[PDB]
Amino acid sequence: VTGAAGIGLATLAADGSVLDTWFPAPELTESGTSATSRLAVSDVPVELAALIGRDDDRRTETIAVRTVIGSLDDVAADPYDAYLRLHLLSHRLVAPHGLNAGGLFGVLTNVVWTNHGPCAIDGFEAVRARLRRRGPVTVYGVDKFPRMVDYVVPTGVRIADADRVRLGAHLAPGTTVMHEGFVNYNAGTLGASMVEGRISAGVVVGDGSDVGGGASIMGTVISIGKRCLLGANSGLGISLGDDCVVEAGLYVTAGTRVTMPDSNSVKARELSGSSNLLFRRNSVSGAVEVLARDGQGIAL
Amino acid sequence: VTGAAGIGLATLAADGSVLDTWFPAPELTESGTSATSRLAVSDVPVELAALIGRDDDRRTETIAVRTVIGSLDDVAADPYDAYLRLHLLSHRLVAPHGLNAGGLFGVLTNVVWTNHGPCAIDGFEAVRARLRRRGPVTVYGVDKFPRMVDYVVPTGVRIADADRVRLGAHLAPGTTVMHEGFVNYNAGTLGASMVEGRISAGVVVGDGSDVGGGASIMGTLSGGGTHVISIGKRCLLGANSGLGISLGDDCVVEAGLYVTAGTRVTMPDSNSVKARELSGSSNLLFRRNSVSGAVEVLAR
Amino acid sequence: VTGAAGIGLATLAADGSVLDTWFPAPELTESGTSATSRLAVSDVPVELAALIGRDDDRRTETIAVRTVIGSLDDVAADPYDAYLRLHLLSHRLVAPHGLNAGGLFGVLTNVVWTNHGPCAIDGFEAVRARLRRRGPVTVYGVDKFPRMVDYVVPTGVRIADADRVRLGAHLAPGTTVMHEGFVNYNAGTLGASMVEGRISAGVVVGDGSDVGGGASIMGTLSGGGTHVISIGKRCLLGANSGLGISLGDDCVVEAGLYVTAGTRVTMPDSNSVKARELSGSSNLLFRRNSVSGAVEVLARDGQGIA
Ligand SMILES: [Mg+2]
Ligand SMILES: [Mg+2]
Ligand SMILES: [Mg+2]
Ligand SMILES: [Mg+2]
Ligand code: NA
Ligand code: NA
Repeated sequence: VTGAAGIGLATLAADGSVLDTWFPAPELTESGTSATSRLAVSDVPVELAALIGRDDDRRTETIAVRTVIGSLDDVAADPYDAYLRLHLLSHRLVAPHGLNAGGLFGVLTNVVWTNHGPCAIDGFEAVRARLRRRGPVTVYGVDKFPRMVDYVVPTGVRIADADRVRLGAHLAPGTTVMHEGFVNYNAGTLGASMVEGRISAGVVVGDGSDVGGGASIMGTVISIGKRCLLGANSGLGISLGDDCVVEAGLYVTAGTRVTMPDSNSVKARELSGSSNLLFRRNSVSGAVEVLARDGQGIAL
Repeated sequence: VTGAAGIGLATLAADGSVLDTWFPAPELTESGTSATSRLAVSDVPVELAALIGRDDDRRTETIAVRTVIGSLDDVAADPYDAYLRLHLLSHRLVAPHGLNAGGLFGVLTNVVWTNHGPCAIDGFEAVRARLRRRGPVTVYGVDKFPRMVDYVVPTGVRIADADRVRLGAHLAPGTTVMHEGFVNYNAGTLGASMVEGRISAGVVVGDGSDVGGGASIMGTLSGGGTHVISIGKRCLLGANSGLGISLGDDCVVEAGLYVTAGTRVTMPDSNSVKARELSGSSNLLFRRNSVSGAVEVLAR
Repeated sequence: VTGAAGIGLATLAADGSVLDTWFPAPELTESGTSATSRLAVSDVPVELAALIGRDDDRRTETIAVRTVIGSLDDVAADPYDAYLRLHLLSHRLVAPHGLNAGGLFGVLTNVVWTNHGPCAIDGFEAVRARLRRRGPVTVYGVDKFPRMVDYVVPTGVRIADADRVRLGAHLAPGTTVMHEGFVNYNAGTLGASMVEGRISAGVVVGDGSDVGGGASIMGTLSGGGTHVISIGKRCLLGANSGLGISLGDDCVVEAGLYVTAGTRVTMPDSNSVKARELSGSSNLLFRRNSVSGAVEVLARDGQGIA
């Protein structure tokens, strides 16, 4: 049983709700006891001490806390713990599915993410009018999950449009997310990958696999092995092992009947996790087909 | 016989062109006489008084006005009128097609939307170099329509990436627009919907209907153009699917399938018909036979 | 035998590496000798003189340079040369392929683009904490290519979501990029186009051609990927379609259809050919028969194919 801990800079709403927490240096620890406590003065790091304060226009406060998770298998029991979990994944300290990422939607506050920092939904229109005295008020989004890069930039990674990567995404070194790529929380790449399509929550893509432009990986839990290629505008509703290809523009769902080299057919889920597969739609017959790659024959 | 009115904060370009207008509290009124006037000092609300001024770098001014629309049936006469219209839609005071939204392209100014506020295209490169003395100059878009959330955040809504929702989008409570979702002006949801695909101008989606990742509603080459389409209640569009006809309630389009008005679909009886002949019907499942390649429709 | 030159405002990282360079007024010149120099005080334009400095929080410096390319056929020599090239394209002084755009990835620095300006990856987490004393730190992206519009807004153009157009995109007058549109460097439009899908590096779209929402031009598995494709004039790609061969003029690809170079297509004579064999032809309509599921190509003008 592994725990985790982190000193964080939390922003709270006027009613005390946790809007976010930024943890500069999260870490894994021995299993222990779940709790968030307000840091005493002498325990606030100097770089965070200058950041603590109250924003009278937003009606928020920023405070320095320490959050401990006694066990990463427990569900998050509050926003601080949820944020810590998401930082652990994004710092690559834990791989997707290495901690319990359940219930986070239920636990996290819906936030107005602005060029002035996090704001509550409550009284936002009045807050917008106050903040406008400072200059333009830009809302980047309204949601429970903020932009990963606004908490951590992981190394060895490119992200062409960082609006498309949620905090809690795990991007292994050599990974590039292009504009059309999207990576959800508790999801991402284990190695080097070109990501130009959508990686759903819980989806993991193995080393050297690429997701083509506008490809869709369904939540379902689905994963892709190593060296797979999803063609642009393709779709995947089953897991793939290694060395699989889904053709450009083909949506393969779990219930899609696929014809095999022996002319027999099976639902695609019967092939889930298999290697060396190439999925295509025949351009003469319209039929979804599966071919064996590299003289490897097909395993159900 | 329904009009509208609003006190707004307008930004004018160096030549007088209306770049935008922010109306904190638009309202429906009895039918009246269309006009925009400058507020006298004593009529500018207090929260707005502090936001009036002139920006010498941008060569703009910000002014307090009152815009009255005599009849929501009339076409927008000027950009203030047009802005007031789009705010009514996004405030949900009016539903899509609840007011005349024609002709906005011709009325609206093309604007450079920046982290320093709206700017004219004319002389923009000189303006950029002046603003750079304040800090980085970031252009969010160049277009006639700005980002909804920069005017109003409607309640009961999530928007993962607020670049994707034009001012004028109507998003009923319970609606979530995900990253791949997009909602144009005079379009949106009437109830609780998960939007992860594209809602074109004029398109309305009924309560309970979900739009899968990357779905296209009424996109290019979906059909002969004339009438806008709409989705009813409890519909489901699969990821990367497409729709060029109206659906009633309880319809499904399978993932990956584009049903255009001119797509020939085969019915349970073996008889085929063009999809437009089914436009607006309920309880329909559209799918592509993974075996014969044919587009079929089934009852659900 | 054409060169180019420009006065630029360059931002350097703490270790001296070039993060970016903004050239307000690039220009084409006779062929010459490539070099970037630091401008002398008297040669700094008044507008840029105000913008030179050192940021202690980011540990960067902004300096005024002059960059010259001796020949546009030469590969970029360094990042200043690289940014000059991308400016010439986005200023429409050079159309795509009008200059050597090879090798940029290798020459360009990977940059954290923030609401406080370009930053190095190195020491970024300490930079963030420092910058947060000024207010929120927003990272727009971590990439070797920044956003076009943050260098030049070309006239006659609309761009609904400017995160989706890389510096180096060429967008001719009358072009609109919608939210789902995307334009890469050394790529874009030659005339008036509605762009609601994705234009890859090196892809050129002819006057009056429209790219439907979600359309994929030259995307992953669209073709053996050795040569770039282009679209001629008055072509139309349906929403959610894909294209992996070049089209001539007056071609249409139906909504939702992916035409790859290796797709077999049935012609009107009932013969069939790989789509690559039609590459560059005019007056074609590609569709998948909704009854038979076969990919088919028709002539669009009453006048055949073969
Ligand atoms: Mg590796
Ligand atoms: Mg997209
Ligand atoms: Mg953005
Ligand atoms: Mg011709
Ligand atoms: Na964006
Ligand atoms: Na033209």
